[PDB]
Amino acid sequence: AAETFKLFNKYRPETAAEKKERLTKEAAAVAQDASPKPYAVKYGLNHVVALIENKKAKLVLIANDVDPIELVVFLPALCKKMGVPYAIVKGKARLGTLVNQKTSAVAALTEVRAEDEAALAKLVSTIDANFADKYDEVKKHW
Amino acid sequence: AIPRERVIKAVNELIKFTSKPEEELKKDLQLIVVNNKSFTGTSKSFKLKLLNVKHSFYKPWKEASATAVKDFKVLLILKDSDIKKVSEDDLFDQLDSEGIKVDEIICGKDLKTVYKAYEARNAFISQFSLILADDSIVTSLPKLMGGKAYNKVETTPISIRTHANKEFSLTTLTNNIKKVYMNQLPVKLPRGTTLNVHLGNLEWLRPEEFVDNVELISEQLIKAYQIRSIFIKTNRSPVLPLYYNQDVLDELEAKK
Amino acid sequence: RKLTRALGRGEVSSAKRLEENRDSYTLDHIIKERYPSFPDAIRDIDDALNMLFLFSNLPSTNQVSSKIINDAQKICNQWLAYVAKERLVRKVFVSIKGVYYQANIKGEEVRWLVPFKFPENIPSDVDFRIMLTFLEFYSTLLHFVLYKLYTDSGLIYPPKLDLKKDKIISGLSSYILESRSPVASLFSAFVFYVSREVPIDILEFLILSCGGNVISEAAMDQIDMSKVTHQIVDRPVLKNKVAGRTYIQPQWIF
Amino acid sequence: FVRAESIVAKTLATSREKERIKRVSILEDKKAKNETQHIASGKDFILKITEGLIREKTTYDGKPALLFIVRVRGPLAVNIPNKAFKILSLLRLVETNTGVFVKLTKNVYPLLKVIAPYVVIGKPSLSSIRSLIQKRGRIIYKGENEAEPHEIVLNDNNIVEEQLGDHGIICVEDIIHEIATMGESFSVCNFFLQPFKLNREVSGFGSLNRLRKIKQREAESRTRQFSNAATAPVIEVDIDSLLAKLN
Amino acid sequence: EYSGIIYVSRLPHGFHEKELSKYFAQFGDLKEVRLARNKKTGNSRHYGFLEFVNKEDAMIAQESMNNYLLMGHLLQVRVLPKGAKIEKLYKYKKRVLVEKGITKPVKQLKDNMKQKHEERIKKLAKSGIEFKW
RNA sequence: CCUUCUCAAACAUUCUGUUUGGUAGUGAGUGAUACUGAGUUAACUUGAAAUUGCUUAAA
Repeated sequence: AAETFKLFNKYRPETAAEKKERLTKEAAAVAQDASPKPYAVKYGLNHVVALIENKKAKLVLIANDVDPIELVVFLPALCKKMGVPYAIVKGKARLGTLVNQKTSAVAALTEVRAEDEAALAKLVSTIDANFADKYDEVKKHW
Repeated sequence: AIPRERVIKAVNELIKFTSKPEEELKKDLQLIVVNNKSFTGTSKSFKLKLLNVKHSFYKPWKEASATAVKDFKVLLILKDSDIKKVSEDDLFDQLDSEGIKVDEIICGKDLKTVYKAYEARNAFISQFSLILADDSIVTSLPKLMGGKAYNKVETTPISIRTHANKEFSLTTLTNNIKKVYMNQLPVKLPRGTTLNVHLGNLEWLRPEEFVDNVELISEQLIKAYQIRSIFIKTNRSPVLPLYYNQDVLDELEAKK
Repeated sequence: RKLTRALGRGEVSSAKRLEENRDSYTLDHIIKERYPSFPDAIRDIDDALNMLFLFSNLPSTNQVSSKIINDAQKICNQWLAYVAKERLVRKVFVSIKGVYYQANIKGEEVRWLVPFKFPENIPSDVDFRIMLTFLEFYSTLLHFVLYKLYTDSGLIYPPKLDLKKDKIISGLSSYILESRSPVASLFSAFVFYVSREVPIDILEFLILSCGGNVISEAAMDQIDMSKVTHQIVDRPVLKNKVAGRTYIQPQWIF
Repeated sequence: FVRAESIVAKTLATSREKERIKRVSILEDKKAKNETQHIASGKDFILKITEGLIREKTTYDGKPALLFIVRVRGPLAVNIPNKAFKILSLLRLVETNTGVFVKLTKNVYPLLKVIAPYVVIGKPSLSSIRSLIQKRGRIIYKGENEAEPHEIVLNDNNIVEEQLGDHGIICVEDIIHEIATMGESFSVCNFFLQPFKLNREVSGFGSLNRLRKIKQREAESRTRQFSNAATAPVIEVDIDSLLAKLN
Repeated sequence: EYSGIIYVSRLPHGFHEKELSKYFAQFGDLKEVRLARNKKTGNSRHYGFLEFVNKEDAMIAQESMNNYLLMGHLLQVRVLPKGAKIEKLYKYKKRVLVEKGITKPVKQLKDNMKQKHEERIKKLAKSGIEFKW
């Protein structure tokens, strides 16, 4: 979990003050090119469900504490049916810190920088070894 | 020194061997040069010696690679503080005429982040065939580039000059790059009795210039390196005995 | 609380923005309420001066900040500069616990103590928070009084400091005042030469207040002695004499 | 509990520091032997870094210079090598937030090279020297009726005479003059004076002081430079500004 | 069943015998810590073996460190069965070359060089090349 | 859970040349062809792969 959050905190999205600065530069260049392609985590629930169903998501993080739980109880099954790597983590508050909110139901990486593709792949393999093979038997039992 | 008669008969013999009734690999000409006391000593040296040669084999390399799938390209590693001043467009303007093409302009920060993984770094480093690096950064490269890059004499970088006096200069950079490409040839100096010079391929270039190249290489190396034995060789080929000295072996026991 | 939230969430940029976009309290309205009369402010200026001079001499600890000490030193230097410029030092009394000065500030006799420049061992067994609170109030009152006196006397407040002279010798001589009897007329055209061991700050303040100019041997160590009229020097047995100079001791000036 | 990542990071950092000190030791051995056959470069560089940041690279004149050296904690996960540890102990700068005055000669340049990651080097102004002596000056003093001595402040001037009277040093201002002018008996007075214990730039762990510590670390990363090349210029900064902050 | 010996693989740089022993001591007493190393230039081969007094301590260490992510390496730890302990993997330094005595004098080595030239002379024709001298 | 030897000297001034010096690398493995069991010599596969040749960065 510490490794996953250390990865995601490099892709924490734009804050309002930073958006004002970037719109300032675009206005200078307005009168594609003005700003570079952004990289950030995706965090809305409907947005991430859409990304999963389009298989655009490379890794999904799901808060374990969602009330009502019916909002995320289908996400692991959806991610399995779609082949998207997923991980259940402790804290909607911790997920929300990643996206400048108080809480966040989910977070996701779809695109990563070149210097982080390898770290993302190793994180996925680590979660597979520690979380998929470890909990596969027990998550199906009452 | 070495008369041209020996060289031309050697070339005829080599073509006879290479016409035997893959191909490019076995067609490469290696000039084994054997030294009495090695070439550097007890301390290693990854510095690539550049030798002034009339005929540049890199343009034949470009042509043969265009005909083949080898995909000749030139890498230009520079300083982190001058990669911003260097522009691909200025490079194309200043090097299009003289037949020089620099593919990608990479940085130490790129070797530290973008390719800080053995697979990606090896792919990137093995794709290129000629490397030119600022002599400021060549000292720091062996940690950034790794050992797999410096292992083969093709991939190890070449120290080039890019600054004029105390500051970077585009004219200095382009002049040094052109001079390196069309005026010099790379070798290494092992901690061993022998080395070889990669003249190129028999398919690429003509014997009329191979003779000049081998003669100049032999004389340039023997002038300073106290060379005793020099062998022309091809891949899967016998050693072609060319030069033989009976002088330097006396100091072997003096050192002993 | 909000800065704690920003730091605990990891948004250092928003933490910096919050810190920048804040303002501390002021005490000027309190100064006006407490002392409606400038004579009353001058009346109570004495303990303010005493505490400011006490704090300027302390080293920085885990409690007292270098910022606080430097502000106090600046206020003390400005007060001394004004007093020396307008020549209103009337009495000086050197004791073991430093030096007492008595000045005629707008018809009020103002007396204060300046400790000698030595590394006092701070006890820390007394409450520093209360002393810092009093120091804050006294600094506010002294800023008010200094601005008033500077403007009335015709100077500009705050005076611009000279960085080269601050580098040479930190203290009274750095602050330079630009405009727009018999004590004040004493020592007209007298060049004193202060050797190393004489307390340069004490001597220079007293001389500038009572007329006359100073040449410090300590102040030349960074890198003349021809127009010097007096020389002050403390030694058991001094070296050879100029025989064209005059020799005195600090108690002579006092 | 001790974590594997902490162990490994310490090992790697310490090995790199050992390598840097080794290459510096070899380079200075060759330079002292005065052989330029196989050398990166054969002279001593000083980098003045002042205020972004403007840098000046200059060649050491060789004339002795009064330097002020303030100990700061080095990079994390680096356990100090024995050579640097011995040099710092000889300079009695073992713990952080201390400072000493040092003579700068060609015999002292390589020592600064070896101890560079743990110290901040500057040339103090006379105001800084005077403030240090007049605010934080402590000595070890022994009494006639006291079996064991104890450290005192520099309050009394008669102690200066009674201890260092044969060198002509009579008072604290004499000590200050000897240091500032870099004259004789400077070493004796420096030995007499204890290392100056400075105060931490930021202390406390409230939200405000944590933000101050973050800003301070940012500025330190801006100013201090860690290089592992043997041809490393000795880095000197605004020690006067640092001392106005720490004193 | 299971023994008290552990095989560790996918080690990063800077995880040597001493570092492995220091880290795994806080799990329990150790009897042998050994690491694979390269001969020519002393470098770790990123695997090693450890021996525990208590086989349960060994199993606990394996469960703790089985799939630990450690600075980009997904460590692997396996408890070995009975027997098959550590037998090799001596800590090798960086070897430095050492000169060997040339008993053959100048005359003998020059005669050897002559004979090597003679071997080239009688080998080229059988190889299938024709060239002067 | 650190983060990598980012240029020096002289000679010449020709908006620049010459010389010289500075570079000890993840591991494992395939492989040819020779040079003197130690030092050398073309290409090749790979997830960062792998079973035994100082203390205010504290609490």
